[PDB]
Amino acid sequence: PEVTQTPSHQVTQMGQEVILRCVPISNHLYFYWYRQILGQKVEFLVSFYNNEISEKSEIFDDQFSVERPDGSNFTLKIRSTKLEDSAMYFCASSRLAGGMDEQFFGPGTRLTVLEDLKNVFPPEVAVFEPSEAEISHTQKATLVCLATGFYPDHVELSWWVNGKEVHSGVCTDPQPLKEQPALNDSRYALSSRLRVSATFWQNPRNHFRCQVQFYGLSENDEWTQDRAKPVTQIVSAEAWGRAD
Amino acid sequence: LNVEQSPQSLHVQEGDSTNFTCSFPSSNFYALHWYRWETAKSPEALFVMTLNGDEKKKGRISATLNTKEGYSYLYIKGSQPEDSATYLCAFKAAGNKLTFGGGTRVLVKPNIQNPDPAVYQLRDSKSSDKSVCLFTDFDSQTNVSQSKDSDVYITDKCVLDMRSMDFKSNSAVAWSNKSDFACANAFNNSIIPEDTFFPS
Repeated sequence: PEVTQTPSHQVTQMGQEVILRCVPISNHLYFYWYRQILGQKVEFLVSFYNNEISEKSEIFDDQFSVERPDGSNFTLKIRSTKLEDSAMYFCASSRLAGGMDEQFFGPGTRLTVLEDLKNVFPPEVAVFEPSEAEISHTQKATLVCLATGFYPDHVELSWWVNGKEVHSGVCTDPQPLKEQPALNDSRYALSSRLRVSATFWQNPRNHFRCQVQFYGLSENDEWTQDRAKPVTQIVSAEAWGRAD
Repeated sequence: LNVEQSPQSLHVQEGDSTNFTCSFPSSNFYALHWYRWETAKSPEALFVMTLNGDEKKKGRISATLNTKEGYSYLYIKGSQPEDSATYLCAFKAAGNKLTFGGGTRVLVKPNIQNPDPAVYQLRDSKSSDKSVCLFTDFDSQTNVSQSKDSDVYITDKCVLDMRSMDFKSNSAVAWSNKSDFACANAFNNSIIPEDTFFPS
């Protein structure tokens, strides 16, 4: 059993209301919310038990509220987001609240609060095919995916081989790079590698794809610019294996 | 109020052991929790400690508790790739809330079998004239330095593991908008192996 939270990321404009959702471990009686602002400590927000709040910190002000709408879901509401609310929000649960009770953590929702949404852009995605030199030298074949020109910076890149997500032979940069470091709203670039055997790459019916889940605007977000509204979306690039 | 963790950052070679500490208040102590938080995963609960002088184990990971002096040691025996994480300690007093330390970030460098450092050029799968440079198959002694030039983009190294052959490799990618750029000079600002393969 595991605590679940969806989505992994959310982008909002400052002043807007956000609702963060959790699925505590089914037989647990105590539920919790913690957050971590980047480079700071994981901090307690609130604990909940038997349809009422149990304990709350100073951070859990007038803007925060918790809800237990049924026997399965647990929610944290931020009435009016601040720039300082950008953080990883974790939900946790424990069977009881004794000294020996473990607090099991969810994977978190990373919330990004923006002052303005005018600088939000999805990525361009390109797949780079394996070098013939590497194939002949090693009998291995590395594909490279490059996601570029996106803002904000918390995308989810994945590899799909023959329509199935793969994790074997993959490594993705843990952090994107700034295309223009000197600019505060700089677009970002992120790279990943997928390495397969030369024989696998040389099968012309093996299909490779790099997919990037971008987190952006929602239907509710207002959009008055000429360009396409930068909504949450998936951007992909593909390559088929090559005999020669 | 304050939970300290030190060293804040440690590098360890795969197969080697390491340890680090967490300090917390002795006044009103009820429990100590240790977690292993791997990149983009749920923080993993390792163990809860309540008894002074106790030692708990979860596989190759062990911890100790001194409630009087207010400290705990965390030990990693024969570090493995999955041990690369931020190790978080958290103190519970009478209340439900946990108070966290700032963590110890552990980087477990992979054992690279038969290093064959090379810099390859990869072309876009689409009809574009774009390309990337891939520095790969170097052992864990190599550090990938940043580009002195603003228009040259260089990623940090990441380790991949091909499970179809139990093979691990390091790599870093470089690309540049510059029309004159070349893969032979891309990683010039890094100390790369003498025998690095530059295909012709």
